[PDB]
Amino acid sequence: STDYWQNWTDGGGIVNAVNGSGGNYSVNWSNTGNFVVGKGWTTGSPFRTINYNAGVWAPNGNGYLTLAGWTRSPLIQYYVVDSWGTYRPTGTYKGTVKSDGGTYDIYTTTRYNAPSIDGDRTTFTQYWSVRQSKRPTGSNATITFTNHVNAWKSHGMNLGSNWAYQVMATEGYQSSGSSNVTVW
Ligand SMILES: O[C@@H]1[C@@H](O)[C@H](O[C@@H]2CO[C@@H](O[C@@H]3CO[C@@H](O[C@@H]4CO[C@@H](O)[C@H](O)[C@H]4O)[C@H](O)[C@H]3O)[C@H](O)[C@H]2O)OC[C@H]1O
Ligand SMILES: O[C@@H]1[C@@H](O)[C@H](O[C@@H]2CO[C@@H](O)[C@H](O)[C@H]2O)OC[C@H]1O
Ligand SMILES: [Zn+2]
Repeated sequence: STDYWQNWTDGGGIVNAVNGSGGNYSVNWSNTGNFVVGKGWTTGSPFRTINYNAGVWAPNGNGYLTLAGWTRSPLIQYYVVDSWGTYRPTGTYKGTVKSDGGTYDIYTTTRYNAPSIDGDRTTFTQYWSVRQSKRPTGSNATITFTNHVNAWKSHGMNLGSNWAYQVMATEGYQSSGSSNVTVW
């Protein structure tokens, strides 16, 4: 089951995150900076199948409903974005991957002098799978993460050997909204 609660805010606006029972959490946010809230696992796995149900997905502005995680060796942040608000994240286009009923575009981005799990000022690459259209929410959904890892790997996108957290997240920037998600 899930063993990790992520609740990070850069301190802008309100992020009211509720660590609920089991794999359940909610977030109600207002006029935020950057934040990431979610439930999953202390130690991520390239093999894991993440199940979730987003009972509420109501961003007003930039929010992502996304698998979010990190590796070290090297330091990489990765995403599998299923839904969003006013902004679909993109970057350097690498290809596509089909998984769990949808097609995702694959992208890489680079962050400079940015907060990471290794410091408040670091340089790192982000790997993305971004669904081509918003995934319906409210039903039980799967993300077969092995499919994304294999697709990324085949496009020369190597994850680090040391796996950090891995969560089904609400991430926001400069936005308001409400979400309710259960992860298992
Ligand atoms: O205000 C309302 C919110 O409280 C509500 O919260 C949602 C409650 O429904 C959630 O979806 C549940 C999650 O659990 C699923 O069962 C799993 C089935 O697979 C098993 O292996 C696993 O052990 C079970 O836990 C269940 O089928 C599903 O209905 C949802 O995630 C919450 O966000 O949302 C609606 C608001 O109006
Ligand atoms: O690019 C942004 C990242 O810089 C941000 O990283 C967060 C840094 O603080 C850590 O405690 C968090 O766990 C980590 O997610 O993530 C959001 C992204 O937009
Ligand atoms: Zn490919």
